[PDB]
Amino acid sequence: APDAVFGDRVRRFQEFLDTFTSYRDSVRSIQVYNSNNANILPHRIIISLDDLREFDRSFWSGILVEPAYFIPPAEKALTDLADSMDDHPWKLSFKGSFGAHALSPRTLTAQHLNKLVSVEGIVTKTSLVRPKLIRSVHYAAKTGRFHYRDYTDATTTLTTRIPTPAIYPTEDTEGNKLTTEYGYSTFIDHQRITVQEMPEMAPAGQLPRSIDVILDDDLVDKTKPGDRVNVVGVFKSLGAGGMNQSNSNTLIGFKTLILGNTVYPLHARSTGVAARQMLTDFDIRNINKLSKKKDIFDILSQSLAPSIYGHDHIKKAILLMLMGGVEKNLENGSHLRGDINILMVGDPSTAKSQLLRFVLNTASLAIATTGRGSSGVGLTAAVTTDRETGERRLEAGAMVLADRGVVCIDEFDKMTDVDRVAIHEVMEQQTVTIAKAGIHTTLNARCSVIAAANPVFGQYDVNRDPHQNIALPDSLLSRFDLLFVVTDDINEIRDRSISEHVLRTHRVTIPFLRKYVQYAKERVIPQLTQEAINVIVKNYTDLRNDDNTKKSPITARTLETLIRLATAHAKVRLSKTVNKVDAKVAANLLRFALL
Amino acid sequence: APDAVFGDRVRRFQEFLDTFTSYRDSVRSIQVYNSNNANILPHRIIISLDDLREFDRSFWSGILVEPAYFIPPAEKALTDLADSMDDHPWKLSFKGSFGAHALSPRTLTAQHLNKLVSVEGIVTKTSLVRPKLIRSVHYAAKTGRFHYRDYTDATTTLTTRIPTPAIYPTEDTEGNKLTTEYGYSTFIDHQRITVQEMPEMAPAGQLPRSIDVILDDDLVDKTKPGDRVNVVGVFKSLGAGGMNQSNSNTLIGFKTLILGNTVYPLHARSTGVAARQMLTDFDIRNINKLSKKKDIFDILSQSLAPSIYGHDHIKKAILLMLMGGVEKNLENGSHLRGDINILMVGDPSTAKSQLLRFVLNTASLAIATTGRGSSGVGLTAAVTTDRETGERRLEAGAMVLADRGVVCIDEFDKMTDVDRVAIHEVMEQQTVTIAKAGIHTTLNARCSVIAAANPVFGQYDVNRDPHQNIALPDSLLSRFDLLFVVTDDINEIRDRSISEHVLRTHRVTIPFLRKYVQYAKERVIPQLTQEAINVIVKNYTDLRNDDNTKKSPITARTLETLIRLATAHAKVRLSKTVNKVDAKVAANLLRFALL
Amino acid sequence: AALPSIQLPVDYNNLFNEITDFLVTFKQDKGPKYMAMLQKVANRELNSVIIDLDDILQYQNEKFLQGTQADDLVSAIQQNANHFTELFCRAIDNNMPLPTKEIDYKDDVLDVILNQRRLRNERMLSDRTNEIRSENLNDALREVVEDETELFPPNLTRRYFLYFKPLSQNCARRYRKKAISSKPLSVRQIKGDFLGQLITVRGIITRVSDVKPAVEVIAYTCDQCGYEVFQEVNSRTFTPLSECTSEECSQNQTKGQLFMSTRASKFSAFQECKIQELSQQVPVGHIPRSLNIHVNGTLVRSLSPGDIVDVTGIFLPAPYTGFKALKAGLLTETYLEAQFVRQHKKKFASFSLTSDVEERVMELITSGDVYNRLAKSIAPEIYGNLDVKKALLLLLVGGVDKRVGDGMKIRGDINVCLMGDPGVAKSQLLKAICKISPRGVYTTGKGSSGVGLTAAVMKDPVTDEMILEGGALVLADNGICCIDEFDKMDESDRTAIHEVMEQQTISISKAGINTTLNARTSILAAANPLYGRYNPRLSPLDNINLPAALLSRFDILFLMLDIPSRDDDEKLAEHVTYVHMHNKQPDLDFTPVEPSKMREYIAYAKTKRPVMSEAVNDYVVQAYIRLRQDSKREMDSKFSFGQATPRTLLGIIRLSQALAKLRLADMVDIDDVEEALRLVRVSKESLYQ
DNA sequence: GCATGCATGCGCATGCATGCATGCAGCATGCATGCATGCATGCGCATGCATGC
Ligand SMILES: Nc1ncnc2c1ncn2[C@@H]1O[C@H](COP(=O)(O)OP(=O)(O)O)[C@@H](O)[C@H]1O
Ligand SMILES: Nc1ncnc2c1ncn2[C@@H]1O[C@H](COP(=O)(O)OP(=O)(O)O)[C@@H](O)[C@H]1O
Ligand SMILES: Nc1ncnc2c1ncn2[C@@H]1O[C@H](COP(=O)(O)OP(=O)(O)O)[C@@H](O)[C@H]1O
Ligand SMILES: [Mg+2]
Ligand SMILES: [Mg+2]
Ligand SMILES: [Mg+2]
Ligand SMILES: [Zn+2]
Repeated sequence: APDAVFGDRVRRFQEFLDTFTSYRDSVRSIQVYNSNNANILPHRIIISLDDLREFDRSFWSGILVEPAYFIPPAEKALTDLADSMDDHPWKLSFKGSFGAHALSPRTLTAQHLNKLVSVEGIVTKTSLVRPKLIRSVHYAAKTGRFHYRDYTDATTTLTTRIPTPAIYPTEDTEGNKLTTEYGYSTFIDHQRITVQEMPEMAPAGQLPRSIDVILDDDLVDKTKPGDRVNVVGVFKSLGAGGMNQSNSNTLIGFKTLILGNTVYPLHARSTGVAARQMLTDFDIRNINKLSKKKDIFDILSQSLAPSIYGHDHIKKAILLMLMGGVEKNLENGSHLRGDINILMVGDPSTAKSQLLRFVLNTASLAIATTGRGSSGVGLTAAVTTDRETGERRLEAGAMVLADRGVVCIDEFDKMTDVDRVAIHEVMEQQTVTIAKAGIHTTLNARCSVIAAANPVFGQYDVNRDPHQNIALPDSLLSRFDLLFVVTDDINEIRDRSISEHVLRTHRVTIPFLRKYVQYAKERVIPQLTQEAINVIVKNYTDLRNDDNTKKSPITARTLETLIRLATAHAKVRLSKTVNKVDAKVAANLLRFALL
Repeated sequence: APDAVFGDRVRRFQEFLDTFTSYRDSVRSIQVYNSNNANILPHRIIISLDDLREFDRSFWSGILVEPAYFIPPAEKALTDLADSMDDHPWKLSFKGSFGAHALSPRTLTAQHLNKLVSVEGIVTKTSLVRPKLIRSVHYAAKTGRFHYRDYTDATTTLTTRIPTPAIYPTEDTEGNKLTTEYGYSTFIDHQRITVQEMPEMAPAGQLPRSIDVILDDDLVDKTKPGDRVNVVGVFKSLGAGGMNQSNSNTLIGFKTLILGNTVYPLHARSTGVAARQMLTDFDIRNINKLSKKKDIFDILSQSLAPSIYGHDHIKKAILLMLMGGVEKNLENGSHLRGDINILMVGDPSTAKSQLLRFVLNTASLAIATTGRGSSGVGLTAAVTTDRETGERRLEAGAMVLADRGVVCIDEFDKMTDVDRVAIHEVMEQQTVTIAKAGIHTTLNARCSVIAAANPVFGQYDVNRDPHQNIALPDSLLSRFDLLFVVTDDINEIRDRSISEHVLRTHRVTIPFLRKYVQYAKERVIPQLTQEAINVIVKNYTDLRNDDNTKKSPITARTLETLIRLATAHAKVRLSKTVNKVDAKVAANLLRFALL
Repeated sequence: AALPSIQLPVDYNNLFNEITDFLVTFKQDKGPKYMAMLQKVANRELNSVIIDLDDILQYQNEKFLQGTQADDLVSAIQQNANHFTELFCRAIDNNMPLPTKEIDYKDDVLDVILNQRRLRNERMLSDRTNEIRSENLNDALREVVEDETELFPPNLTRRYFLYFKPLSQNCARRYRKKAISSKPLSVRQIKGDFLGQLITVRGIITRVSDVKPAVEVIAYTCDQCGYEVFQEVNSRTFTPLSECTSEECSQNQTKGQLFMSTRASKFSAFQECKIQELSQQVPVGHIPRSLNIHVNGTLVRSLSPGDIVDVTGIFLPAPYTGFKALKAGLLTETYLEAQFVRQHKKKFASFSLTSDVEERVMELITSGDVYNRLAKSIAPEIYGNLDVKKALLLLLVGGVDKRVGDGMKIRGDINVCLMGDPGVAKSQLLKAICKISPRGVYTTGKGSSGVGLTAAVMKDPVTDEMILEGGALVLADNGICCIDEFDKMDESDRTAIHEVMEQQTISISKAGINTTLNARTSILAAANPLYGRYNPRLSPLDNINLPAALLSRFDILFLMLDIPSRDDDEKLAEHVTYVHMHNKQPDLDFTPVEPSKMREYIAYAKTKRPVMSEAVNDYVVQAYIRLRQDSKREMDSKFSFGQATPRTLLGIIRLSQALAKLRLADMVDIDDVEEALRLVRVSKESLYQ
């Protein structure tokens, strides 16, 4: 029956929604889109706990400490507002500062039960999305009428209710037989996941802690295992902890879990989640203005890792790798690569690792690896596992996670043949093939690679040809688009200058650079032009028919590399077509790298 | 949940109420009356089964044979129409022809269960009107909140429902104590009665059959024991006939009773229920026109019992008795009688019993009795009884039921002193006094009396004075307003005339006479006038100071009788004041009776 | 959720504040009325508090007329009376002043115990405060002191009862309100919707139960821990406790056995009464119904059988008590809880002089001619019969009882018999007298017989004891018994009236009863000659049926005959016809006095006790000698209803005393005896026409 | 080129969570019956009344 407190809380939340007007127009926009586009959007809105606190502190604390009494009124108020303002029920999600209610699975104790919490962790295992039966519909042959029934369980609402275990109807009230209508029944999705403490925050040498989460309807497939997730939900207890009946066992307690209502994936270094930013009109105006200056490439290249001295060409190459080219697919089904790869060989104090870590820190999706750190299955994802459902399947590895991203390899020359043969396929076909007992599949691994290695004799020697100093298979070298050789030669003036630069350090910004690269990579797709065609033809002919000794061989991969660099420079320019200037820049850079 | 067939039936009955336009205006009238006057009228109306049959035979049969599925829809439709038309739930009653579904307690069998029935019978015993608890309200001291709870049982709904035996609350949900609010709770009345087959129809020498009935709310006190009643309701079965549990006993069957929804009292001869007719505008016009003629008294007098010959003065006296006088009550609390009393003594073939039976048949409320048929308590209601509740009280007798009516007594002289002394008080003070063990009360007995008696010597003798011929107490003879003596003397011409009249018989209407009497007795109350005062004074003085031998003595009762007769004649005239003509008619009739 | 909540337009804190302000502020048109009442209560000169709603209405209107807001406490109390009792009790307890008189050996044990309890309360409070301060761990100190200590609740320290009384029609009419609580109703009209309200019922009592103790709180004492345990009870039955519930025994492993202590308990004086409908309220052709009333506290013994009263009360329900098989849902039984009683006719015993009565009585006596003025005022619509009206008035006033010592007694009441021809308004006069009397009973011949008179043995429902229920004679004790159709009574009844009119008592010796009843009542009888009209050709004693001794024992005997006379018949006819044409008497030079003032004057007169002296004694003895000498000759000629006897002298004495009392004098005078002899002589005038 | 040592995959034993039945014993509960209680019933006696003589 109606309740006075319930009505008062409903009216108070209605006043809150009246004073704050953003959510009203958000709901109107959702309905407008769903009407116009018939894809359909769900009925859910996000509210600000900070605004709630500023408006009504008592109501704020009520939601925070006793959600079971304060949320359903708000949901009803939102539903009423939507149904009034239009020409399913709606749902709420919470953002803002949770204060002492932001915890981790280790610091989550019984004193938080029945309270709204926000946990952070790493998803360890997801469950299979199964439908749940809500309403059943039946048809009677003898009478030509349709009957129906409804079902519910304990986890569908916050407040406890008296169980009503209705049975599945097979007969009519009079004894007639019934026929089920699968097409007219109603089903809802359902999933369960587990969250664990992050590995970079849990104490070392101690076993981890974990907590279960239940998701329903439209929050059912928002994450994958191995992800960093922040979940805001209601910590709840269910059933009776062996109290009912004798149940002599006293070891077990009360089952607990979180009826999650908000899930957010978080980005982190060497993690499978791509970082994305929201672009404002101010950002777009600034980027578009900056596009028109001639030395844009120079300023952008210099912006990277300003703490390091020189290496201007290497910085340019890294920027080109970050921007990337374009990949082509033909109606036949053939695939043409569009990524770039970089290898650095140098003297043992040339900031190779510093640049590599900078790329790891700045790239939107990058994964870091060392020579012998990961071996065998860890790179190709060729591991096979199984659940208790009995089926075996695969769980992704380094390069598989690195799809559409970057892979940093440090101490490259320490690898082995068994995995260099594997990485050949990744660099060229951009694909991984697995054939084990009961598994025969093919996984996309479109990623770029940057690697560093040391010369055989400790220091690069000019008295010997490049082969004796590098000592890597020519087939492998052919796959790397760019190779650089860097040596430190003692010189009074250079040493002086590097000294002042380093002392200065020991006593365009990166976020804007990231926004720039995101927009450029997402929006612009240039095409080839006859001018560039001719320039690249001439340059490739000359390189293939010159006698100079080069640091790397020459194949058609070099021509494709010219194409990719020209396209990437055009992408930097944000022009819709490649140009003679871009072709010349690519040719100059490759010539410098080879000579 | 909503039901398609339920909605369809609601729509159909809505169409019925739309096509018939009397019930809508009736509901409007009820609501208008209640709003204007705030006494309150109940939310109920009556429907015509004949109209239902003419409109939709299917719905007609549905209501007649399966009320449990067809009535609640109609009730909901009526409630919806009322709530729509207005600027509690409403209820329905049935009138019309029930065909085979009009039964009696003897002919009511199990094959009629769950079907709407109409039974006729005599009420044998009612129950004490008790309140029933519906909604309870409570107050919490520690919090200042008002809580409530609802209750229900099996008899408040036609369709079976799953029991929900909610307990009476004494604590709050948190453990606080609770206080009850009797003024804010809600209670409903409830009565139970028993109906039995009439004695004019039951088999003789055979025990009778009876059936229970339950009444609720506004139908709770519409009858008393001894009435002839017609009840229309639903014949239902309740509980389980010992089926549940073992219940080795098999003799008992299913409890049954009627959820009465319409009750009607019926008038019958020698019964305590008065007869009343509805007056139409045509009736009023005709009666008012007739009143204006000069011989109206003669016409009405001749209308009575036209099959009998002569006795014009007796017919006039009977009419005056029917119309009656006026009774006066003083501020001191004194009471002055206003009834009339008639006695006839005559030869044993003068149609005395015929006139007695005619007045029995035509009077609105009359009770018939013979000399020795009723004796002792049977006349004064001096019997005492008691239920199982422990309380003793009285049950009415002949004269007590005859209140505001007429009592016919045949073979008057056969009575005894034990009850002549009792009837003295009824005829003069018009009250009955009882004083038994634990009872001391007084019952109003304002009734009029007509009686007939025989002479002592078989035939009236003219050679002796009236004392020897009548031989009844002078005090008793004083109480009778009019006394007539009738003798049959042989005469050739009179015998001839009566012969033709009787042979004619052997080979204004009463209903209109009844309507006339009802209107006259209800509407007009005349007042005394100085002319009549003077005429009555003169006539009473003359009678008291005349020496002629009379059949009866002279007291102030004669003066009061003169006043009463004058007032009754004015009532017949439909005038607001007594007049000289009425006074002279009264005096002339009294003189004829006495001489 | 289960047990939802609802919102109502009622706030109790505002009402409680208003109650406090009203109790401390009200002034009638001296200090506050209720504060003075509370001072008396504390000083132990009162036991009951009466809250009148006219005062509350006046307070509310006074607050309104000068602007400030006030709530409708009147409507709130009217609709939910049962809840405001506790509010008022607490408001009063918060303000009760201290006693100004010490407690002595002549005080009630109840007050002694209450004082001891209050002092003990103060002792624990002070001890706890001292102990807590000693620890060195003032509002906080006080609060912890109350929190950590046990006390005797206020209900076990109260000593007074509280009652409400309804809103007067006059006050409601003057203030333009509708006094619901003071609209009389019959048991017929009281339905379920009236439950929980304060209502007024008009009815006639029929049965009252004896006063018995009803327990409200039982008290036990634990010898182990020395605690006192109090158990509430509000049901028709309860269960006694067995083991202690105090804190010490609760925590300990060995618990003590409770015992019962009657003196410490909380008892209430309880009666139950049955009220019945009046004749004029019953619809046509129906039987009157009844209703149940409960009386608690100091309001007991205020109702007696035969009283026509207006009772104010709260209407409350009670659990069902009929057969199970006829139960359909939550059926309930109802009763009324009494708060105020108003009699329709004030008893003489309750008389007390006062300004209001004094002014009316002095006005009447100043008007003069009290004797005839009152005599003509009995049944003023009946013509003539002045002498019998005077005799009836003297019967109403009564004589003087005399206590002669040695266990003997002389009656002081007057007995009257009217014997007359049919149609002379004897029954009218009988009914008028029975109505005017404050305890008048009316009876007619065969209607009442046997146990109808005297009493019968029955079993009380309320209590489980046998009792005797009285008849008309016992119901009319200290009053008038009017008998119609006297000569038609049975021999046993005639013997009953014989013995009553002889020595004011009734002796019964039958199976299961051997006792005597007190019947201090006067007799007014009516009778009719044996042959209808009186026959002058036969002797008076053969013209009547009743025994000559029974006739003789009457103080006054009147003979009323109907002799036609063309002159007086005109006057009688004019009188009667005028009475019918109007509803009032014809005389304009005389204004009748209403029954209320008549009862007032008679009650005042009954307080006197005149005495007799030597000159009047000599006159009386001479008159008695003459009368006794004369009567013997008349009796010899068989022309007298009876010979003169000492009862005649006693009747003359009683009539003289009654006339003196009516004159309101301590001294008797010769004129009184003159009038008495005139009356006793004219008693038989019609026999000499 | 040639010999060793490490990783790596294959194969073999075994423990261990789920899920079910069956004989058994324990514990709430219906059921036989033991009863007081309050009530109505008929069952004769005393007798007031009406009748015949
Ligand atoms: N060109 C440079 N400018 C500034 N600092 C440098 C440069 N080259 C080397 N360093 C410094 O020398 C250190 C080299 O560390 P590391 O990167 O591990 O060496 P390498 O990359 O040669 O293995 C870094 O801490 C860096 O600060
Ligand atoms: N005045 C009359 N006119 C016509 N028929 C009469 C008259 N008087 C008597 N009778 C007939 O004689 C019969 C008398 O029957 P009843 O009334 O029992 O006799 P009574 O009333 O004299 O004891 C009736 O059936 C009636 O038809
Ligand atoms: N003196 C009188 N004045 C007025 N009315 C009278 C008088 N005597 C008799 N009556 C009328 O006559 C009727 C007599 O009835 P009741 O009181 O029973 O006397 P009784 O028993 O002598 O007949 C009454 O209704 C009364 O109104
Ligand atoms: Mg390094
Ligand atoms: Mg007859
Ligand atoms: Mg009389
Ligand atoms: Zn104890």
